[PDB]
Amino acid sequence: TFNQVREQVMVAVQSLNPDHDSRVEAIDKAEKMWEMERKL
Amino acid sequence: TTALVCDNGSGLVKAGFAGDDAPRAVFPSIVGRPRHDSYVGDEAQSKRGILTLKYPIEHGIITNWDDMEKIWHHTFYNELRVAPEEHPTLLTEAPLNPKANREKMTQIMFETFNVPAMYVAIQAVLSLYASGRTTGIVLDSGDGVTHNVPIYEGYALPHAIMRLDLAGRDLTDYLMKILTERGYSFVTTAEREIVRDIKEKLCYVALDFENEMATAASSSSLEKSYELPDGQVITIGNERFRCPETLFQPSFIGMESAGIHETTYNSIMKCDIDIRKDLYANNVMSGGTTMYPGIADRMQKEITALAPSTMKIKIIAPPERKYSVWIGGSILASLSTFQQMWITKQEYDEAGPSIVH
Ligand SMILES: Nc1ncnc2c1ncn2[C@@H]1O[C@H](COP(=O)(O)OP(=O)(O)OP(=O)(O)O)[C@@H](O)[C@H]1O
Ligand SMILES: [Ca+2]
Repeated sequence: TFNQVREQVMVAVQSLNPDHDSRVEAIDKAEKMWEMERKL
Repeated sequence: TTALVCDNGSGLVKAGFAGDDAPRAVFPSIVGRPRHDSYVGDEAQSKRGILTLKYPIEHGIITNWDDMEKIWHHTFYNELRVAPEEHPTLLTEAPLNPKANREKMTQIMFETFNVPAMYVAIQAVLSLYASGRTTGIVLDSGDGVTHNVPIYEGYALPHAIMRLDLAGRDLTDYLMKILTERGYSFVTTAEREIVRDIKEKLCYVALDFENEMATAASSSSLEKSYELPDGQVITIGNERFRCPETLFQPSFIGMESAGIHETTYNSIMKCDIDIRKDLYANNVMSGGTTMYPGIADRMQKEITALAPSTMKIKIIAPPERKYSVWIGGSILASLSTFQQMWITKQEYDEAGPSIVH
């Protein structure tokens, strides 16, 4: 029953289409505000 | 209840929430501890004179299970600002991680932190999942170690896994070594963090090395000047690409080990001949050491040379590939099909740390 549940999770990542800029924009926003905690 | 995902790197710990497209907290995997209590991350490196620092993770493997316990403590309570008692956590392990470490990993999570449920996932595998795949070989090069991990239908092929003891530290160290003789003394731990910054902003890889070396020896079109805290601005010429060249030529720093383009080739050639084409056509790159501009097309050139001349060779290298391993974890945990793959605490008390395999 494990392999069954284990394939179901793989068809999910297989049927995934990565959105590279909703990522790269969320990366560049989080990076921007980390970089701001430099007051002194 | 939303989950937590924490990638434990040799150099930097990346952690956030399942569902987010980016990690929330990023800090060095460092624990400092005076003989009087004990500080984590950028706190610790701010005071190198009072403290003595120790990286609890060496080459992707956890070696210090007390300092690690406080890194995870610092992650939850300080950086993420969240009670781990009410959220499942997905941790990441290096490829070829001993079963001993895994059992310690779960033991600490449930007894020290009382996490309701958990799962460990191989770092390279999550990288592949991030690019929406279950088959393909992953070049995971980070701060401490570089791996070539062939993956097929979820599982990695351990016997085919190649590894190279060369990463961001070696590169930052060689950048110091080459800048030192052009005239410029970079030798102390303070001067290193700006050399590291030199590396991350002005370094690229060449497509043709000898050709680029000839271009620099004639003109300065590849010139780059820097600026040390202290107002000087500099010129770095061929150092820009001779630094990441060691990734393809370990010979530069006295290693007889093979370059990352050959270790990729070798790693595929040991896999089942069934799969080799799918590996060639799904070469995903992950980690922060892979963030040099032009490294995909250099890898593209070097693999097409080694591989069968007719073979399809595609090289995936997303712009977010620095946090690629984390995003894979963020994805996997949020997938509604995965919640039965969680290892609940109700089971750990019933079976023990041995349960996580
Ligand atoms: N644009 C960049 N160019 C080159 N190197 C970079 C860049 N950005 C970050 N790095 C370097 O990549 C390393 C950090 O990336 P990463 O998070 O993958 O390391 P890690 O996961 O902590 O270590 P490991 O993967 O070995 O366990 C550092 O050595 C960093 O200097
Ligand atoms: Ca890593």
